[PDB]
Amino acid sequence: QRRPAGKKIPFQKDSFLQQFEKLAQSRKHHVLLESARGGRYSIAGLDPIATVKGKDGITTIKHEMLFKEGDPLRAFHSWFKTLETETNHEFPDFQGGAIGFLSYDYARYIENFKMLSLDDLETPDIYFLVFDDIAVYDHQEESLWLITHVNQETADVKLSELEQMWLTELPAVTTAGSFAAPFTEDGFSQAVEKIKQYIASGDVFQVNLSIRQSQSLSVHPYQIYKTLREVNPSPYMAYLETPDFQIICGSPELLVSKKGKLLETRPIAGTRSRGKTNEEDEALANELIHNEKERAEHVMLVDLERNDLGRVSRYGSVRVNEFMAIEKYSHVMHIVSNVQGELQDGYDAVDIIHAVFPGGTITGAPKVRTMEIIEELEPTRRGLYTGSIGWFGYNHDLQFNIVIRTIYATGGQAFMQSGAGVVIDSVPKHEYKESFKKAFAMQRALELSEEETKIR
Ligand SMILES: N[C@@H](Cc1c[nH]c2ccccc12)C(=O)O
Ligand SMILES: [Mg+2]
Repeated sequence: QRRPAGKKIPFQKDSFLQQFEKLAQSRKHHVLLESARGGRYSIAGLDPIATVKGKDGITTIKHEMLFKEGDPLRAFHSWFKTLETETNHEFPDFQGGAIGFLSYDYARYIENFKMLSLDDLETPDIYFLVFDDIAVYDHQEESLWLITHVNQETADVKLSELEQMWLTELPAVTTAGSFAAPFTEDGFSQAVEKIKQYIASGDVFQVNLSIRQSQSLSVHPYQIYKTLREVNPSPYMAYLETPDFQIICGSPELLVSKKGKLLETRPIAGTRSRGKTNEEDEALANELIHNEKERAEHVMLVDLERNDLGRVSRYGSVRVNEFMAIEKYSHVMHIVSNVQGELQDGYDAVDIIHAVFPGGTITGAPKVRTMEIIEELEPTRRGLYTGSIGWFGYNHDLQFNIVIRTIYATGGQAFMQSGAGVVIDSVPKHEYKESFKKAFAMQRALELSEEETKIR
């Protein structure tokens, strides 16, 4: 009977993140999910027991090498189910399993897509590193959980080996691809005009339209991640490294979580610079909350999320338990809603993803038509952008973010993507400036990291 076994040790955040970095430089495949500013857990994935890669109807699991045709997440889950475990309520939400991503283009197994946009990045549709051995930092308790899988004798030997690896002193740290043209300002602006025609003709109400920027990669991706983490920390940050791509994720948005039968999504209405006093934050938050246009856009997407959770929840169980609540941390304020449902029996991880992915807040309403319009207008596949990073538990819990504020590093480039909610009265130029301003945190992280390596 497979089960997690765990030991909790006192540990400081700085020590965890510093020891992670030094252990990680010897692992060709690794991942960090970090609560940089407002979450509870940071999860270190150093030594995978398996890697799962799904692209264009083929999944490979290297555990041995298994492969299967079809829906990659369905293939993953039929293998992953064999390693399932019972929850140990003493351990963190993540107590072992798969960490990685669903590409936006996993949506091509959920709905019928045309093949119009260029796949120039070659992003996997799904990519998971699977862990029997993990380290989970609890920010609340200042403890490190060391977790391994057994079946009591071999348990504590494995846990004492993990404890030694995390406590042993280590020294201080020390192929050009061919890519398509992103949108021009004119290209973007004409696609805005096309969306407005589709809204006027009743096809859609709102569409997230996005633009990709790229620059030469001259610094190690983990250096870029440390800069983004210092300047724009968020609760759903992630660093993922493989030999062929690296992910630098600064996301503050949850797509979906499952804790037992409880399903949760948290759509963000908008984000704002904090003031200097609480009275100033109240007034600056109220300006977003009291905006009738913004409120109505948000009500539309909350309703979309309810109909999404509705597809796998017990009828009449879907509720909005928080509506345009204020989430403050570091220099930033989020206006955010919380939608909940009770998972109906028979529905699994794959059914939940098909219901909620990709998120309503980075597509539009209604979602299926909106994705057809996005695929028709955008010159490139989104790949990881507005996909989801997260974890599937052996115990059938899960937690996925939305990939925004993210650098995808491949083939000598750093790719940055951002968008804007196009509505019936959108001004093309204003929506183009909005999407360009949203890439500022990534542009700055890259610029700060490069200048940092010039210091001699
Ligand atoms: N913030 C999450 C953990 C986490 C960090 N980064 C993530 C990225 C994706 C999913 C989860 C996470 C928590 O405290 O529970
Ligand atoms: Mg707008």
